[PDB]
Amino acid sequence: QPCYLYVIGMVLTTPLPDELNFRRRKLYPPEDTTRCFGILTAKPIPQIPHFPVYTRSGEVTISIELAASGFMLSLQMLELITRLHQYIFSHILRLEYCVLPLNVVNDSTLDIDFKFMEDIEKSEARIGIPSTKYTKETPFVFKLEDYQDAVIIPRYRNFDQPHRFYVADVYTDLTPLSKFPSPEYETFAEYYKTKYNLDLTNLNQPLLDVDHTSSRLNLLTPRRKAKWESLQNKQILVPELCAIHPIPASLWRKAVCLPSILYRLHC
RNA sequence: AGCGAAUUCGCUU
RNA sequence: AGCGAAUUCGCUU
Repeated sequence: QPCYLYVIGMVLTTPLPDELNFRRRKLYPPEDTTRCFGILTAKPIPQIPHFPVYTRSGEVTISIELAASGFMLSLQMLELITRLHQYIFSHILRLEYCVLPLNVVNDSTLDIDFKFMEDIEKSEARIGIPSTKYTKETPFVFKLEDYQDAVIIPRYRNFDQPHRFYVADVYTDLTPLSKFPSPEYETFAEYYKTKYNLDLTNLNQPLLDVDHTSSRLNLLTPRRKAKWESLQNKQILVPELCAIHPIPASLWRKAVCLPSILYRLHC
């Protein structure tokens, strides 16, 4: 049975106006990164008019366009794709035919990003992963490029249901020795040692300002829980204590649009 | 919001 | 005890 491949085109057609950017966020147009999402089906999708999803960066115009048709894929590849589909929905969005990542081939043309899919699996299988065994002899090294397009997860808590953040900002003028915002501790270093028995090997590293990855399911329409949402983004994280998720933030922002997009496609 | 914990209250004739 | 409902409190830096 032959396959159809669609590109979910995303373009930030109306960026958020400054007078609505209350949380003072940087705006990330999807068209600035080549990697994106696509749909693999066994039957065609009828022509569907361009429509808006309303995201944190503003209004993004969605278009479904055919990339490829009449090809076959091996059992193995179909299996892999099926796994990543499920991964995207269960593990990234946490929800309850195939969505898959596209990218440009070395030459403008979008195709199935197999290498990325294999990288995710490798990461998940704990294959090809750098050390997190930091000591005085082999200390944590902060690399600014690894915290550009990053989603991060504090390792040291919530083993069951890890919370996820975009790096909102890198505070180059803070370090683990900076003063802690709560009186009961003098520094970040003291906090994590006291609260979690975590040692730090790099005391000059920047700290991170975060912004929680959303959960807002329906983006087809525009715009206790008050105390939390407040405090939530006031958190400041230490790089050495946080994992970088194998999914880049650029793609994560596109992924949270999927449920609205698939909802619209089912009509 | 979520996960915990306590307190008060409502239902059976 | 079970099922509801409200009130107070605790956790993330």
